[PDB]
Amino acid sequence: KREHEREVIQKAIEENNNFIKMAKEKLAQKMESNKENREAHLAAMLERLQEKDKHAEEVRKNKE
Amino acid sequence: MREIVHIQAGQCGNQIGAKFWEVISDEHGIDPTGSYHGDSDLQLERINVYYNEATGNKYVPRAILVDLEPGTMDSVRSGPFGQIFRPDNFVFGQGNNWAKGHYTEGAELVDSVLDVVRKESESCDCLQGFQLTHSLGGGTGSGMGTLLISKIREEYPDRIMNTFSVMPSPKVSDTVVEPYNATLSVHQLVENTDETYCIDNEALYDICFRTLKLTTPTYGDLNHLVSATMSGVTTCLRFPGQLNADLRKLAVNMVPFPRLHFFMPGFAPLLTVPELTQQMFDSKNMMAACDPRHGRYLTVAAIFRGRMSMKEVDEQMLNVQNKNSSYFVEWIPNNVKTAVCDIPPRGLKMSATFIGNSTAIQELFKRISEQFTAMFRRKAFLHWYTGEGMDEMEFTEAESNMNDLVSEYQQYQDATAD
Amino acid sequence: MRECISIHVGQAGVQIGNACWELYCLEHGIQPDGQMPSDKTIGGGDDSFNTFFSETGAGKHVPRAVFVDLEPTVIDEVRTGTYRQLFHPEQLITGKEDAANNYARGHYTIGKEIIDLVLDRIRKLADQCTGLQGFLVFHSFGGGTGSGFTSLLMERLSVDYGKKSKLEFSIYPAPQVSTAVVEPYNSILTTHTTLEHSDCAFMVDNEAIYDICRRNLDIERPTYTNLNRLISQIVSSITASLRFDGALNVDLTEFQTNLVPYPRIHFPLATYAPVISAEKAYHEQLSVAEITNACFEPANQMVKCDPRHGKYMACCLLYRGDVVPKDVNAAIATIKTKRSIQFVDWCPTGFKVGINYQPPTVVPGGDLAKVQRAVCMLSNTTAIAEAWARLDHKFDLMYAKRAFVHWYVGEGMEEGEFSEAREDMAALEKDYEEVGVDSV
Ligand SMILES: Nc1nc2c(ncn2[C@@H]2O[C@H](COP(=O)(O)OP(=O)(O)OP(=O)(O)O)[C@@H](O)[C@H]2O)c(=O)[nH]1
Ligand SMILES: Nc1nc2c(ncn2[C@@H]2O[C@H](COP(=O)(O)OP(=O)(O)O)[C@@H](O)[C@H]2O)c(=O)[nH]1
Ligand SMILES: COc1ccc(N(C)c2nc(Cl)nc3sccc23)cc1
Ligand SMILES: [Ca+2]
Ligand SMILES: [Mg+2]
Repeated sequence: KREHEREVIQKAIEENNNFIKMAKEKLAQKMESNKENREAHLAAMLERLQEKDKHAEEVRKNKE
Repeated sequence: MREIVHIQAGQCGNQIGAKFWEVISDEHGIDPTGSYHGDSDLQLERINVYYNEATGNKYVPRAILVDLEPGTMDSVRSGPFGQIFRPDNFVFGQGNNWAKGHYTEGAELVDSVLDVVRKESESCDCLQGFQLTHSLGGGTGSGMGTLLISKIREEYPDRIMNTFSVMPSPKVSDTVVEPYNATLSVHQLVENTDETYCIDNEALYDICFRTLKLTTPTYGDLNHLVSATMSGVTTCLRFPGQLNADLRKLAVNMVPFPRLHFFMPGFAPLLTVPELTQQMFDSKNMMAACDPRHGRYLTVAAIFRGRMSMKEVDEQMLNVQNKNSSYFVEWIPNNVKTAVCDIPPRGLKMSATFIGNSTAIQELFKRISEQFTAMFRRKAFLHWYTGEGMDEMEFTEAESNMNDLVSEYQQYQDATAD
Repeated sequence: MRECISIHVGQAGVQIGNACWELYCLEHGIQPDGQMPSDKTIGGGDDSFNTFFSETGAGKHVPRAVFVDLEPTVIDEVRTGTYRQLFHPEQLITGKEDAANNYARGHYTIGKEIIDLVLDRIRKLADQCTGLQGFLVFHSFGGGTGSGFTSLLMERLSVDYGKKSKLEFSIYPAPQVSTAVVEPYNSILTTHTTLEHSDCAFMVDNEAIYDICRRNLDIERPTYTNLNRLISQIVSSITASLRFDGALNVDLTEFQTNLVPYPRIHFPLATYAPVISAEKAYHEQLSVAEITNACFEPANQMVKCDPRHGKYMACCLLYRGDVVPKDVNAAIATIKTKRSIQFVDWCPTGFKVGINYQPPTVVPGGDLAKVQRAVCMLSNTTAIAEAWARLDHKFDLMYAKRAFVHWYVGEGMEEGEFSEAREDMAALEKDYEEVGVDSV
């Protein structure tokens, strides 16, 4: 029975720790995934804007 | 403080810009010298949204004045309140051609404008974004305004870009190249603004002639409508109330899809609370010359200004939606929202301003598409644009994107919940 | 010991927090400067009110509270308001750019820039506690901060404070006073993300509170102040067993044991009585039998749903004022005969009763009559799932067209966070159905 008592309390510690680990890892992957996505969207906005600068150089060149 | 930076471009931009600053300065108790002489402190709670603070408790509008033709600011400085504007925020050149404003003359001047934009922006606690007044039918406000948007957006990709865009009508101006200039501006607005108020000269004329009985309406009479509307649609940005709004909250709640961001403003009266409500949804009170019963409302924002029973406004706004339920898309629950502010505009004891994202706006764009193709097949006046280096593909694409926007507005007019 | 730290998030949570702490100060005789002349224990003590207030050496009683908003406007009114001296400035935390009604900005874009500072401020409070029981989080479902920052915070609190108790007062959206068309999206996202991190959550439907002010207080068009004063009475009723002493006093965590049969089923329905105007309370005293009866009238619920067409898994009565067990037992006995109170087959039908003798307080200038006795019922009924159904429906109408989804995607979110959140809510509605089916 003593052996069983300290396995119960070890199990409680092990669940509580695993719950803390999973939460900590979950939001670390969530925040990292969120930064990549937002940066991909801002980078795409700039890539298209920077293309409008290229097209305006060409338009001035076609004038010559 | 959540600062808005105001930019006015071209002839039309600066005229309605000044009038906007005249009306809100008067509403906030700012005189032409920047001094506060007001009654309520609701006038100064959020005054920093639009005004900069200066020594001697001077309030200076956070405004940048731009035009490729000098003289237009001359009238501004000599106009009423012309000395309230910061003099370094005047930027001027020395021709009704979109390409020259966007690609040739406007490019020469655009950096000096951005320098002034930077100076005002860098002195902000937290920049909401920008607000541009311009016409779509001329050369500076249309071509250079849209270039300024592209360059500002490149440098501030995370701030809101908002414009008041004046649409050309053959009923006000005869310049034949307006449908070209307007279509080219719309091509930029669809891609690069978050919100655009369609201030339609055709609706402004039809209002002045038919409703106000002005047989020969001037730009003065047209722009009196424009300042009343601009005062209305900004009410919840400038005053404290139950819903404290900013440009991003306006965008998020009004724009269900990125490209469907062109708003029909309405104003009333052009009264009893049920009458205001009924008139505000009336096609004759719209500044966009579109019948709302020819389309569906994606979203609506309403501002009631003046002293009135807010219980009565709550019932009437619910009443109009129930009796007109078919004209509000069913797949956006609770898509009508109403705000109330106590200060009315000058001369009115109570007013209602209306901001609609309606698929009936396609009528506005269809009108210009027709005026555009009437010329484009004829290749008429194209040399004014190809001469500046433009290629035909651009004209086709701008036309083709504007035609896509109408289909999309038609796509959601037709969607259903089940 | 047994301290509780209150965390007030976004406009709704901050302003409701103002109403509650003002009420708490009135109930305990704490002045706007924090002085409490009846506390003879200067600088400390293990009194009941000490679960919610710490004491400084100079005799000031300071709320165990942190206020957080992603913009300064609302918390600036606390900093300049009638109770400014009550709070140490470090308890009032504000960013510069709010969430703009966008969960993604509250959870990710703006929220991540201030979460560490917030958790440090909470840590400074936990460290002043001899035995911390847990946290009470106040927030709206609908706002960008209340939804997005709250769920980011609840996630972080689970990491930093193990399985320490986390309780919520969550403001459910109503069209009468809502501020954004995207409130259904933010509600589902935050409900999904928080469900595993919250032990017990009291939903307050703004339409119910709004109807009660109109029907029972004759307020034509209720403001936030009208709603919050009534909401703070309900919050006061729930926390009163932690803040006051009593022989007949039953600890909230003893009610919690009965209210939560399965971790996910943790949303009690609160009903509060009597809500009556001064004009109508005059020469009309409501008995224990009358106020207990009012708890089974659906128009007095903090959430609109119909318990008569659902099943009970628990029923708790929290009384405050001039009440004795003899009257309560009499009232319950007649109610059980005359009312539709059906329990699921797997749970006992008794009613857990708690009585606190300190009678209810009213804020000067309010609309609520001061009364001799009041009651808050906390019941676990399957009917509360109707509130989830209404919201999940509103979410479905917009999400099928992907309306407004581009504002969340532009901040870094993915469509699968939407679908994942909606499925969890679907499973939650299914959970409430399963617990109400009879055993085999
Ligand atoms: N009962 C009550 N509800 C409120 C109050 N203030 C806001 N709400 C509710 O909160 C919802 C919107 O969430 P808010 O808390 O206002 O937004 P927020 O927390 O400031 O987050 P942001 O969107 O970033 O500003 C609305 O639907 C309101 O019904 C209040 O003072 N009392
Ligand atoms: N409604 C309105 N439209 C205007 C006003 N001024 C110009 N427009 C329109 O703008 C178009 C010409 O643009 P314009 O102002 O000349 O551009 P700019 O000369 O480059 O600044 C015409 O089609 C007019 O209809 C005005 O004050 N009110
Ligand atoms: C779609 O539902 C909506 C529409 C608009 C808003 N907000 C942020 C507003 N913003 C501004 Cl500037 N003015 C006004 S007037 C009434 C609302 C309102 C909120 C919800
Ligand atoms: Ca003490
Ligand atoms: Mg806010």
